[PDB]
Amino acid sequence: GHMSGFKHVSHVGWDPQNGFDVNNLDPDLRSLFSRAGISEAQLTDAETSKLIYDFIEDQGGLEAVRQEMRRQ
Amino acid sequence: GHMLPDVAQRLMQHLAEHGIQPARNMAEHIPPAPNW
Repeated sequence: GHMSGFKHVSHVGWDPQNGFDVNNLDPDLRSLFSRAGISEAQLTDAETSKLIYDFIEDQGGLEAVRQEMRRQ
Repeated sequence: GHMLPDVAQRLMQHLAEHGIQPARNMAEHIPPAPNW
C-alpha cells in the first residue's frame, strides 16, 4: 500500500539498483543489517537490498523495524 | 542463524526465501576500478 502518507521513505539512503548507500546509510539500519548477516557488499547488491527495503516496508516502515529491535 | 532476539532474525528469512547473494562475491554489483 502507498495510497497516501507512507511512513517509510523509499529513499531510505537506498538506491533502487546499487543498493543502500552505506555512506549515507543510517547506523540503526546498519546495526540491523550487520546482525542479519547482510554486509556492506550485500547492502549494495541489487536483489539483496531491494528485498531488504521490501523487508522493512513489510513490517510497516523504518520506525517499525527499529521498534522490533526493542520488541521483536 | 535465525536465533536472534530482534528484527534481524526476520531478515535472514526474507533474503533466504528468495535467492539473495551472500556477503562474499559473485554478486551483481561490481567494485569501482581506478583508471590512470
